[PDB]
Amino acid sequence: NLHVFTIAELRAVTRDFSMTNFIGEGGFGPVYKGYVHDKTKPGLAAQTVAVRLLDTEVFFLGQLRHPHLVKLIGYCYEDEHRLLVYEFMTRGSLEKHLFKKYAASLPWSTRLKIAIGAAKGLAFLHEAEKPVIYRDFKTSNILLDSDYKAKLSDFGLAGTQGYAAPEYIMTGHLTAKSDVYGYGVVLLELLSGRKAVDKTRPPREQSLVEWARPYLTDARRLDRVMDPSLAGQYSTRAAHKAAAVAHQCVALNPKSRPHMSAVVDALEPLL
Ligand SMILES: Nc1ncnc2c1ncn2[C@@H]1O[C@H](COP(=O)(O)OP(=O)(O)OP(=O)(O)O)[C@@H](O)[C@H]1O
Ligand SMILES: C[C@@H](O)CC[C@@H](C)O
Repeated sequence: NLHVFTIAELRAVTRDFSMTNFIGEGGFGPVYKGYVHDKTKPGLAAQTVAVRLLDTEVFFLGQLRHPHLVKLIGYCYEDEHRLLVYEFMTRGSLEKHLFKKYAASLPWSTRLKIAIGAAKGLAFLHEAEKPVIYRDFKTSNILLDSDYKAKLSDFGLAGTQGYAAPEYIMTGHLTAKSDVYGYGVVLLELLSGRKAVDKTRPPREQSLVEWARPYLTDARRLDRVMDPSLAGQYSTRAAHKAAAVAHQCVALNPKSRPHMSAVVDALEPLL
């Protein structure tokens, strides 16, 4: 289900790629904010979009449709340019909200909903006809809509930050379990409110994974890891189960890490 756009249409959509509509340029290329009006494409509702200038694969991407995957609306191939048109995620990436000092906009139930939605999207990608695996799955791959519903971005386009599973750093072999490790790191970020690696913290606290691991089996000392801004919003039972899910996902042994569908099944009851 993909619309084909010309560059002329995308100039209308992005106000000729105006400097004001540029929102950033990561590893996969620049992204511009835009708008499709009701008349822009037959059968396409008016909406805000994100246009990536990428730096037959698109037909497969168009099949990866799921409530927790950012929708690919269409594409444009012209004069050696390859552009992708996605639904615009109104609240942007999870790290903008989570790495705030307090992250008071993300109460416990919202963080659980984000964790569950991201797990559902990753399980869908891993269970696809051709398994879709990230090279660098991290917090910024989770984008948020106006309801803080989580949807995964940059799927199918493919360790200093701390999201790379240790065996992947050493070998570079892409496996679904490497994504599960990164998911576990993000879950620890959601539980703790802390970035995965923060060199300004004391040496033993720099790595969120290395520092939190001994505490994830200690229910009476789990409060040291939990975000202080969440105090009073969670039961110890729910916090310890979520911590145990994260603990399993960041297991040094990849065979210990769960399938993402099992992560969904373990986290959904906490809501
Ligand atoms: N569909 C979308 N809706 C809203 N914002 C988006 C969308 N896709 C990308 N963005 C935002 O556009 C900016 C550039 O995205 P990009 O993915 O290139 O950079 P990044 O995610 O910060 O870096 P990297 O992907 O290399 O880790 C980021 O702020 C990103 O969150
Ligand atoms: C703009 C009109 O010529 C249609 C463009 C196709 C490629 O969708």
